[PDB]
Amino acid sequence: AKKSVETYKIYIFKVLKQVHPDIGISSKAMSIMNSFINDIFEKLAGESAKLARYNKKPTITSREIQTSVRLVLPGELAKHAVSEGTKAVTKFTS
Amino acid sequence: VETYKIYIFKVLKQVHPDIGISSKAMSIMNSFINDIFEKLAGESAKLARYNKKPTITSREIQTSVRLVLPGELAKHAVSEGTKAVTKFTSA
Amino acid sequence: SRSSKAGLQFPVGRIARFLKAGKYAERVGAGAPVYLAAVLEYLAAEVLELAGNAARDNKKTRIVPRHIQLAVRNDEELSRLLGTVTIASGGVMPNIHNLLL
Amino acid sequence: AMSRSSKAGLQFPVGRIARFLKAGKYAERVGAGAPVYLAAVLEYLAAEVLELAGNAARDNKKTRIVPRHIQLAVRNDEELSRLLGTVTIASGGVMPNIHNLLL
Amino acid sequence: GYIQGIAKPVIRRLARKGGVKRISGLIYKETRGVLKIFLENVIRDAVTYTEHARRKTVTAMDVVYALKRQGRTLYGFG
Amino acid sequence: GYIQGIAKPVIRRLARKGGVKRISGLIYKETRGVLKIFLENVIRDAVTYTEHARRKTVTAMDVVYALKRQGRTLYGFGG
Amino acid sequence: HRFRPGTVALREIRKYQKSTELLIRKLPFQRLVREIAQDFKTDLRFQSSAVAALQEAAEAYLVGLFEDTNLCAIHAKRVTIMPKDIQLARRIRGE
Amino acid sequence: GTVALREIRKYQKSTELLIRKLPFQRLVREIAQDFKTDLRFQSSAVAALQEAAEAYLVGLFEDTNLCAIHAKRVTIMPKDIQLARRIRGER
DNA sequence: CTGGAGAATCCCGGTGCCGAGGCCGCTCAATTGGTCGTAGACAGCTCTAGCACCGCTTAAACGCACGTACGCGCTGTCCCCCGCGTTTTAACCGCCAAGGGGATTACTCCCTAGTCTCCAGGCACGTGTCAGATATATACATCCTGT
DNA sequence: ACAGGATGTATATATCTGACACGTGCCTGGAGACTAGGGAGTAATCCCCTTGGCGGTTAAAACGCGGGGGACAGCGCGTACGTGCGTTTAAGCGGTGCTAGAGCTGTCTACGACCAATTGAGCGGCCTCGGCACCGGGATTCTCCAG
Repeated sequence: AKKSVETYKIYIFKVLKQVHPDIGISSKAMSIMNSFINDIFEKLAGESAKLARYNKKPTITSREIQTSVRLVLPGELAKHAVSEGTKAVTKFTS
Repeated sequence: VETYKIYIFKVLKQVHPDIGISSKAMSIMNSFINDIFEKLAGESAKLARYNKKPTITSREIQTSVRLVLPGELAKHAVSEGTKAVTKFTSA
Repeated sequence: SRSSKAGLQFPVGRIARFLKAGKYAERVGAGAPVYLAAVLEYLAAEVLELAGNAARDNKKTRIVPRHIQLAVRNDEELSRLLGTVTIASGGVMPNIHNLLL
Repeated sequence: AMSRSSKAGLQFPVGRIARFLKAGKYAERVGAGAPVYLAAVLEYLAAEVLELAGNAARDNKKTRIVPRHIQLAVRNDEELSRLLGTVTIASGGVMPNIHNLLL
Repeated sequence: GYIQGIAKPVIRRLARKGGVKRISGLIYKETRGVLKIFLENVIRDAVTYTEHARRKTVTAMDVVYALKRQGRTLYGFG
Repeated sequence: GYIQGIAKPVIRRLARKGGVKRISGLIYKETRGVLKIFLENVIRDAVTYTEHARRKTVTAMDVVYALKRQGRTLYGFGG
Repeated sequence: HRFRPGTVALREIRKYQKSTELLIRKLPFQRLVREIAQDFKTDLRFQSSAVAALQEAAEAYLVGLFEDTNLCAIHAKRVTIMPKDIQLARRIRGE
Repeated sequence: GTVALREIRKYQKSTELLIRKLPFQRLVREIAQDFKTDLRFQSSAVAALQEAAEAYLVGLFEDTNLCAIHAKRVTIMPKDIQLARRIRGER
């Protein structure tokens, strides 16, 4: 057996089949999308950590993630991402 | 509010005995020290994270210095760090 | 599962574990991983939808790095987000200056 | 009770730097050698910048370091300029640079 | 708008500080446009930082952090 | 050194990729100089990363991190 | 009358490269900053140090932009900078 | 000057690498020989280096072409590359 | 400018490859249920510092005259790179073989987290003044116009 | 190219001045000693993959010979931008006045770290076959040049 590297390939494939019913995706494109997701996640987590450090709060809540999303993603992407996150949290807490 | 003003003043009196430093220059030096320390600490955190080790030793700081400071600054800083750690361990 | 509750397709639990293990903060809220997963899902859906449109414009049914490069560069806000990013084996945008012709 | 700064021979706060490393959560554990090394590096950089600024001040026959002198010290030395290429210094002005063809 | 308050001689002095020797008549509009874009970006980031901290007073540290985001670090303001 | 091994038609094809209609005869030297400088920077960072881990084999992750340092993030090679 | 070939331009270049104080008028710049911040969040109050920091950043950015524009304009064998010079300097920088 | 435009279209339409693999590998190994002797490169590492170098060179040539067109010329020249590097802040 | 005409281009159809998509173990991580400690939500207080107005000075913006320098178009010339045919070089594919080094496992143990004690270095705050600016009083280097 | 004059630029003095160096008080985090527990270090072992080699093609770089277009220097004219100079006009200074929210403290609860038990979601491997890279072959479009 060999040690495994945890990646988002399954979830990216699920999303692709959700938006485009028939279009597949090659290995290189999947790797590019996985690296893109990892980089965006790292940027958002880093900005949330800096925002928590600046105000001395040790906790990362949905509010820090929302502020980090507004900081990093520009314009309409930020607005849509904030709306999606708010909808997800609202559905989750119920 | 904790800043490096006293230590910066001590270093300045160590290098240039007869020259003082104004408040604006002291604030600039304090911000520069904070920024360099933040850069080095962040690079050492990334180095520890990539190799999965949870400990920051002198080796991580040395590699971070070599990655951040350029050229002769990196070489002299590495020499100074090794000298200080060597003196500290034996005393 | 939390992903089933929030309706997301992304691994909320895995993102929470990444936030905890990465030592980004000493504590993590219960709502933060859900929000982060929703944002990641939205971004991935946007880029994959654009890439799929580009692929269908090229009479193909398999996304390739060229299609993702075209989708990223043609879209404005994504290009602004990925300005410095280099996509391996992605080629360049077709661009010939007016004076050259 | 000799402080760790005295043991290392430095002048910078080794203990304070260790506290900053631990509190910032840069890593789960911080070695005992890291704060001394970091204090030495910071002290060397501060000494270099202050020495260059003091030389600039003595060039202008001023005995007090001001932001203009720090700006001159940073932008003259090549390596420090490379390290601080994008850094803006308040009230520091700019370097004198007039192109040949404009004369 | 209030952007017109930036008079011509101010831009002339700024350019002379940058080494320029002659300035065309159409530069002035473009300089105001670029200045407005830069200020808009920095102030938007500062306002996001402030709204995060539940304050209505944009402080110097918020502007310093907003500049540090753009890779244009400012020294001498904490 | 071996930097001269980069053939001139390769530089011509690279320039044509960027949308250039004519190339002066002296471009083929400045391009080699700039390429060598960039490679030297990236390889220096990658070699430092590798020496930190004690390995003697420079992996793809080291080069990707080195590029990410210079603000030239690379997708499609992991990380 | 007197010397008018452009000598005063060089004299101003020397004088303003030697100086360090702020150049942009403080009150109009404060009005501009408040107007820009009006859109993003209504009824904002600025600390004076924040306005000063914004002014310093704007001055540094404009000085850098004009240095690059001067390089571009001299590159084209001209002396007088033109809007296309600024547009090129911004396009190359990749802001 | 038509074949130039034909090549521009053909090469902007393509995705594969243009730098010869073996000479570039020799160059990379020779450069790394100075920093650390007796190194062994993974094939994927050399591929990543080659892709980064190609992307950087293509970007530099795009900016150089912009500078050359700005001066009402078509033949890019070394001064164009030097200016494009100076403005970018890389030099 | 206007039609051959040749080279590059795309459209269509057949071939064969091999990488994408699915299914089978099974493992370790996601989840549930408590338990406990505390960071944070919320209310309340104090007063620092930001906003607004008013009157006076005058530094600096603004409008205008003007003339000179510099931008831009046009011309002529030569040189240097593009196109292309040919020869020579070595990149590259395909296979083989070695062994150096990366990836785990196991044990030991040395070092660092956590805790209690103690107190002195570090920060806030009164204090004096000496290194900073400032305007008048000459001395000196530099550009303009004419010779 | 030289010289006289007008003009910025610099040197030297008293004259004031508040930012900085200095001294005093209080406190919390740094240093030390103790404990334990697990990450680091070292050694061993396996085998995976990277370097080196060989050999034959054969893609393709190197070289070279036209020649054409375009880089560049030169020429001129046109106009607009820099430099005064008189005339506003708000910036800047201070002083007052009000109060919004910065900043802090104090409770007390809802929320997250943390322990274990449980089990299935995801990951590796192992497959199969259809989308696509490729290759002719023919129809279509573009560049070029004699007419």
